[PDB]
Amino acid sequence: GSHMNPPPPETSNPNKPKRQTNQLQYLLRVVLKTLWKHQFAWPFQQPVDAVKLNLPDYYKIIKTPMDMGTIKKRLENNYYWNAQECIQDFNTMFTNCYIYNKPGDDIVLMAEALEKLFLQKINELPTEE
Ligand SMILES: Nc1cc(I)ccn1
Ligand SMILES: Nc1cc(I)ccn1
Repeated sequence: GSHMNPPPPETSNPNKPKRQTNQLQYLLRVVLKTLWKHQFAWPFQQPVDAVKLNLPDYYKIIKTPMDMGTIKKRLENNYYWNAQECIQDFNTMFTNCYIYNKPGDDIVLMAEALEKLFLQKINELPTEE
């Protein structure tokens, strides 16, 4: 990709301790699966390419970028220790959208639809065993 986009968030690091939990399995098999296939997922399936979108200020404003493509890699490549780390990544993705964009912009309506599904699924996050 372009030198004018930042490196994507970390998805590989052997020094970071890893664990499978039943909650992380739910986040991959239920939460990410549900959001990824949504009609409104596509803007969120990869990092924001600020060059291609002609948003040169995007990474001046958004200093903690996150997207579902990164989360999918982190879940599939066992990057997390716990569910809270992954829930935080989803919440960062939504708040980036809401901070950068005007309320009622199409992408905001798209993010809000995904966030409503997300909340319903996370309220049913299973008890950790
Ligand atoms: N190509 C695109 C377009 C949007 I809006 C968001 C992400 N990627
Ligand atoms: N100078 C710039 C930077 C970006 I990122 C996109 C367009 N023009």
